[PDB]
Amino acid sequence: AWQARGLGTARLQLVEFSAFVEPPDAVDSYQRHLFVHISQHPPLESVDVRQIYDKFPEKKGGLRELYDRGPPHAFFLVKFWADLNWGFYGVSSQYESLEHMTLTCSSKVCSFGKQVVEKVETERAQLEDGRFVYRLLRSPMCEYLVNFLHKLRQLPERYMMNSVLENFTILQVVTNRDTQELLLCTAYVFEVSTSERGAQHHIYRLVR
Ligand SMILES: CNC(=O)Cc1cccc(CNC(=O)c2cc(/C=C/[C@H]3CC[C@H](C(F)(F)F)CC3)c(OC)cn2)c1
Repeated sequence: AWQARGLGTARLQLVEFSAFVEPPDAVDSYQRHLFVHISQHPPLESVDVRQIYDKFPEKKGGLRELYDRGPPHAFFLVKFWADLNWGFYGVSSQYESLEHMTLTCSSKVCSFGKQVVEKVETERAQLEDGRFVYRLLRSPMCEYLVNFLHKLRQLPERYMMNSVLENFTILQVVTNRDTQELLLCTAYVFEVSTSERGAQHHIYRLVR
């Protein structure tokens, strides 16, 4: 009954995340394709964290050791169906909270469980309508993922894409920079959506 209904905690909720591409045409007439997209403008299903330990690093900065530090209720699994049917490649995250903090946002890209690239932004808060807003908008997508996307896109069969994406994950950890306590940890596993449907997501709580 205290279990989350969306991707967030009482201390920090995710408002919106999107990874996208804007073609060069967008200047003449703006358009943008969304690979994956969560919008959050009944309890959530659950998943046993151990079942995914192997899909992420297993030493310092790994899922097993992060979950043991807790708090447990901060851990979610996002299952994406990516829309690979479609420039500037970018990503945008927006969070909210009732407390003024300075967040440190780490995004680990992982292949066969081994960290491959990592990014660590830092977002100070901006109070707006009584609640603090954290905006990491239009951040450039990392060069590894943009290449991955163009390579992934050319595989002749969708089941080959999903074969590759079985071994590709991303891990995000948002922590209070000043106190080191963790606020929200999201694990992302990927599938490619069929050509006819657009991106969708299924969010789960990570339990033990
Ligand atoms: C600044 N340039 C650098 O090189 C430094 C750097 C390193 C790592 C990550 C970033 C930016 N962060 C994302 O790019 C990012 C990307 C994603 C997801 C990207 C796509 C990748 C393709 C897949 C698909 F192939 F499955 F379609 C769909 C998701 C994400 O997700 C939480 C979270 N973050 C930047």
